[PDB]
Amino acid sequence: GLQNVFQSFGEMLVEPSWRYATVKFGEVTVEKPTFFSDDKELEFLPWHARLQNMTYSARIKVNVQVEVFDILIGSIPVMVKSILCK
Amino acid sequence: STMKFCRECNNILYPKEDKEQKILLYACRNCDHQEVADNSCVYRNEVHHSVSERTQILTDVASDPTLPRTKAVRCSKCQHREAVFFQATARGEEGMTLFFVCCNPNCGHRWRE
Amino acid sequence: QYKSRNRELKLDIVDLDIQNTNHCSSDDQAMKDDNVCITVTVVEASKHSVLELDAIRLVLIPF
Amino acid sequence: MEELMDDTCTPLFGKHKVLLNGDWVGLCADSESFVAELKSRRRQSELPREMEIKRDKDDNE
Amino acid sequence: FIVRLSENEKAEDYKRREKVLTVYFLSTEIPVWLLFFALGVSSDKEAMDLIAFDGDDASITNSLIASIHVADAVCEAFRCGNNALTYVEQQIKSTKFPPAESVDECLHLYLFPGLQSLKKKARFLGYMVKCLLNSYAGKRKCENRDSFRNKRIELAGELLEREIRVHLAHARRKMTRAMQKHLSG
Ligand SMILES: [Zn+2]
Ligand SMILES: [Zn+2]
Repeated sequence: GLQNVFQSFGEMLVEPSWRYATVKFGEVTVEKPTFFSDDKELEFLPWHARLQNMTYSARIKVNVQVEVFDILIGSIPVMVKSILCK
Repeated sequence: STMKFCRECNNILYPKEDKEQKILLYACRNCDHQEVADNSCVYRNEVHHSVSERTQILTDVASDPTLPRTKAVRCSKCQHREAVFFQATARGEEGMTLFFVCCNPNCGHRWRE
Repeated sequence: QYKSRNRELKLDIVDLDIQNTNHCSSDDQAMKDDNVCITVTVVEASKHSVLELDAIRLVLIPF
Repeated sequence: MEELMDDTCTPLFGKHKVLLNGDWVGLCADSESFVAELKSRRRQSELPREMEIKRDKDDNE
Repeated sequence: FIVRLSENEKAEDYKRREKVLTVYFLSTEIPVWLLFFALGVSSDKEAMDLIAFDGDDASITNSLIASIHVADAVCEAFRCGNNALTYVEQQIKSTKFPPAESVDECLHLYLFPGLQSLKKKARFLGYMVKCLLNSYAGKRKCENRDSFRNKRIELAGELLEREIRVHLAHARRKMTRAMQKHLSG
């Protein structure tokens, strides 16, 4: 579902008026929901998000390449017991 | 409403009455061709008043009214007052005679005026 | 109703005679030998400004 | 299933239309021997199981 | 691609007031018989063999005759050569936001993209006109919204991506508006 979203968009050329900009997006790679604590990247469970009042979400990373003639883009909420779940 | 097709143009034809010949002709608008018509019929339509398509069965259009009922009579078989009256003709009579139909579900009797 | 309702659009009509006939000679489809026919004829004012087919088909017939 | 013709002059004699997701993709001569042969491939794991095969004689498609 | 069957509001001389077949494609109302002749069809006979009606009605044939008349009056000699494509190009190009592609290529990726040939999408147009005439003649029932046959449900595969896309369209607009201020020194 994410590849059809990130592959049906066409980025227009950044022309303010040489030197112009053109950005593109590559393959979509979604990780697993972890906990970014002070010790390490711990395992994040759906009841930890329920008890600490936070979102059980996983970060989305896409391939960004800028050409002139793995970048974080957001986080999707994760349903419990999905294809990526603890 | 009757449409014909052109011989060489294979397009639609239009009826054109020749004022100098007092006849009916079908002339093609695209190609220069004037065909001879037949039977002088340029329109035919079975008159159907169904101008409300897919909407006549929702609201009561009343295309078939009911027969009136009276209660100032009495049937012969049962002693019921309610009866359906209407007007029709007989098998060989000339005019219109009043008929009666009993409203009782077990009577099944009908009589004339 | 023709002589009392001027809601029909003007086709430059001066008269409209209706000739009742129990047996018309229109050789189109002889399917009813026990029916009557009604012929509606428009009176033109010595010209061909009424003789178009679309106006007679669209205005005179539903009137 | 036969391929849909290209010329606009060839008329359809008795070939019923095939509409895959609302798109015309071909023609079938006898649909009663077509749906009965297509459902056997669905009942043998040769087709997707979530595929509706409808055959109506009112619209001939 | 919306094909309606209504009265002729355009070019109405208060006499020709019957129903007509018009389409609504790319915000440009053209008659359907110009769109028939613009794609492969060269005669009225093979344009009527495509719309297979096989019935006897007076509201269908008069509407087809009115469509032929409004196609022949709006365009002169449209049934010979390629005069219909010029009218189709001028009707799309006169819109408020016309596409930048040529109109000879807009009929290959906008008008029925599931079909390949330019003559096959004319047969599909004739089939679409045939279904409308059969529904108008009472030989076909209209689609009701209460039935689950004409209804599809969306739980998370269409509800979530349509909210992902309206935020990606804002993230792609908050990116160019911040890269334009850091591109020209
Ligand atoms: Zn009785
Ligand atoms: Zn007669």
